[PDB]
Amino acid sequence: VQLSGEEKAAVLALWDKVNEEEVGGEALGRLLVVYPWTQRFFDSFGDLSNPGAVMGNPKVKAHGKKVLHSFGEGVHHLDNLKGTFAALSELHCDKLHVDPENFRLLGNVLVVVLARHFGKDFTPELQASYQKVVAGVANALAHKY
Amino acid sequence: VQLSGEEKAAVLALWDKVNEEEVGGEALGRLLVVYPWTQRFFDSFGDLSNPGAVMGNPKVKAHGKKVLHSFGEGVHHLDNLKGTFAALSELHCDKLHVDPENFRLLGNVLVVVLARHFGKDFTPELQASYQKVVAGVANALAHKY
Amino acid sequence: VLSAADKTNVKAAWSKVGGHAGEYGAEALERMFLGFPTTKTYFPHFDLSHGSAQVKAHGKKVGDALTLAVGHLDDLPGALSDLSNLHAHKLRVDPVNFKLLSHCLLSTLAVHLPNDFTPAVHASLDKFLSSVSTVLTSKYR
Amino acid sequence: VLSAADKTNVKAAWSKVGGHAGEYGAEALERMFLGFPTTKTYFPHFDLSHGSAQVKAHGKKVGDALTLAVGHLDDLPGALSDLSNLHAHKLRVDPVNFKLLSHCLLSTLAVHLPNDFTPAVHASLDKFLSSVSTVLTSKYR
Ligand code: HEM
Ligand code: HEM
Ligand code: HEM
Ligand code: HEM
Repeated sequence: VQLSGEEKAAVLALWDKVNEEEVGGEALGRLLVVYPWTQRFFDSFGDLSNPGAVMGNPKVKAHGKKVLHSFGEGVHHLDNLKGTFAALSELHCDKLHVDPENFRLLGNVLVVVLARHFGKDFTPELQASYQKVVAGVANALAHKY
Repeated sequence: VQLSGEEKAAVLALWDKVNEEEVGGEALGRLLVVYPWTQRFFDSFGDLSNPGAVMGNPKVKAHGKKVLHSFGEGVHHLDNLKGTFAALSELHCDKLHVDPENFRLLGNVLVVVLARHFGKDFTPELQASYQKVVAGVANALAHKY
Repeated sequence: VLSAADKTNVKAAWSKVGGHAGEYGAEALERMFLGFPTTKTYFPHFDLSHGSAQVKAHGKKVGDALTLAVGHLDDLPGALSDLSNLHAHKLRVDPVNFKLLSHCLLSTLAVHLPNDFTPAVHASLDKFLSSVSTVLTSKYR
Repeated sequence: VLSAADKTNVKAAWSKVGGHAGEYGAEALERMFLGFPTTKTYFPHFDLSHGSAQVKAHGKKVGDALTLAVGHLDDLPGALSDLSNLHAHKLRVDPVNFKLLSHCLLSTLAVHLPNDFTPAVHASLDKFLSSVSTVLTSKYR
């Protein structure tokens, strides 16, 4: 993705403050609640009936953490998104058969969660840069489809 | 895009039979009728009120021909889609501000038109290859967004 | 299926499909599995090979449900209630896949009814298939 | 806005928005123009700079229309009829842009009401905004 130097610096500064466990668990949980067809891929996590069961599920928190860690890698490798996500693209296409539209959905949920956590500090300009990042990750994950 | 040698050959053979004027005019016309928000970009073509006015409009036929010619270039340059469409991607993003979702829509309309023109010769296997082509062109046009 | 003019076009077009609804349903499924391999995931218990008996039988069920729908354009949610529960609550079908099946059905109609598949009719059908898709995914909403 | 439980969540959440509906509408527009530059195309006659008076005034109009909608959840098409014609027939707004505005409004609510923006409420709001979007684009169908 193409950010100005000022934009990149603001993106990186916010990431310093991101708790990958709290944010990641909340982001995956909301995806599963707001877009319930996504629960199909996570049957092995057990009880995903209602919002309470999803948000408190230890497997949802642990996997959400892994997803955010991987996002974090993208944020620190903005020049080589395709290379950073090549292996994960293969897994998601070849093995899991996830439609790419869902990568966009998770990206937008992550932005909503960042907005919830950072409030007024998550300015319209900062969201605009994060939208770039999110789209770049989605495109990199879709590359082997 | 990645087609087998057999797939590429069948794609190319069908293209030999494509009348870019008839197919192109019909494809653009149907896009304008079936998805009427697309008419916003073509205000300068004049009367686009009803199906009759769209399908018989000389500017719609002339522009449809140009679009198909450009598709034809992609079909003969399947290894370098991004390079083939770089200039057109810039025009569509920077100057025209067309949402990329519409490139997918036009691609699918073109497939429906090919199906109408070739009937039983447009087999499920041949459509499958054309779906690849269509997605590859859409992705190449979206690259500078 | 929505405006009076669209209901008229849809009823008229489906009259031309007639007794071939099952055959077209089967062909549309075949075009979908080949063109969009992600969709095969919902059918692990099927033989998905060309000419497969299970795809034939299932295509007939799809064609019959569409034929039902055309007869109940003023109350699609009522007529298609059992199917909403199945696709959205039991099967959890990703909504994107309805757009893919719709495209493949339109493709199949173009092949078989080229003279009847006019721009006006294509537009009405698109709206009809979108209305059916909305109903089948309405439990998500 | 659909199921009884969703209507209850939407009415309750909008009560917390209260008199800030106009301000949030303006902010959501700002987030949209910056995050998704393709949308600026519909507003050539506006000053689009930060703090612009025209964006403020238009955000108020958007907030009021949403407040209307929440009061008429059982008849959205009736309550929002004038707006369908405007957006779909006169302005020809690309349907994708409604999904973008919805995301920006959800983002703006998260910023201002973090304790009230629970997973259950987020899901109901999403459905509500999708229902409004469908109505505003229904002339395309
Ligand atoms: C922002 C986009 C996404 C990122 C960065 C991401 C990241 C990851 C990572 C890091 C893993 C672990 C792979 C490993 O163990 O080596 C994984 C696995 C997985 N992902 Fe994603 N993912 C994304 C989107 C999605 C979406 C939208 C779905 C919904 C279908 C999904 C479904 C899965 C499933 C089912 C697994 C396997 C978990 C298991 O072990 O059972 N992913 N993903
Ligand atoms: C398969 C995807 C597409 C291809 C291959 C394509 C191709 C082209 C070509 C070859 C031109 C002529 C550029 C020149 O004169 O140098 C053009 C222009 C244009 N395109 Fe596209 N296009 C595509 C999609 C779209 C879509 C979906 C829209 C709908 C918004 C659109 C809107 C326009 C407009 C408004 C022009 C300018 C025509 C004029 O001179 O007034 N294009 N495109
Ligand atoms: C126009 C849209 C659709 C219609 C009218 C339709 C119709 C039907 C009907 C009538 C059945 C019941 C068959 C029975 O009772 O044995 C069924 C089942 C089923 N459908 Fe759909 N369907 C549609 C879309 C989809 C899509 C897009 C998918 C996924 C890609 C899908 C996947 C399934 C599956 C997995 C079953 C169960 C099959 C079995 O186990 O025998 N359907 N559908
Ligand atoms: C939740 C969805 C939306 C709602 C509730 C809404 C509401 C409204 C209202 C109430 C007006 C009338 C203002 C007046 O009468 O002066 C209006 C006008 C307008 N809307 Fe929307 N709108 C929505 C989505 C959109 C989107 C997505 C776009 C395009 C990106 C858009 C573009 C416009 C434009 C260009 C006008 C005319 C503005 C002017 O010339 O003053 N709207 N909208």
